[PDB]
Amino acid sequence: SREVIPLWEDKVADGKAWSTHVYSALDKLGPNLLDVIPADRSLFCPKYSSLSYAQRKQYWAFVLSSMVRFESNFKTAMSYTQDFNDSNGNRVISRGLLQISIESGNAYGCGFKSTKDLHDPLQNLSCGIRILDRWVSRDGRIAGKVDGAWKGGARYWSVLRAGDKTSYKSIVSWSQNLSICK
Repeated sequence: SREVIPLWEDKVADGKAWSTHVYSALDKLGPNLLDVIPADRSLFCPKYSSLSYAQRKQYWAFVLSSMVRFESNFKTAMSYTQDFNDSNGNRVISRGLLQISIESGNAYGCGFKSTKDLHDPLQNLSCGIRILDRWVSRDGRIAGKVDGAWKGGARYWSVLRAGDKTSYKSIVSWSQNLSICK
């Protein structure tokens, strides 16, 4: 049985299927994410190095759900226009559960064929996994600004950037107080 259940199982009717998908997608798209022992585990998850593969998948599904909470409050339809342009000269639009944009997402190999695909929560979560798989494994840590540079998931998501704000403080607190982490 699972020891940790993601927050979207409490909030959305389809949350259990989101979890099922995320566990599968972590296997396939997050093999590097699941192999990292992050340098900021003492902050996010003190017992991380003791976690089994299955427990790491439960951990990451939970953390993803906390990011979704603060990026979109679990609203897959969310569409927020940013100030900057993309390669066509149109303003970037952040979409879906993790507020990813199509040009940036596709650079990670997410293969969104249409803007509508980012509003598919499963595709959106898979892309989030690809982004974490890239940066957490490259940088060897979950977040933080180290020697002038944002690292891990904080390269992409504001909610993972340390500051005196509700999103970051909640994500860190909820993570470090998971029974498997503490």
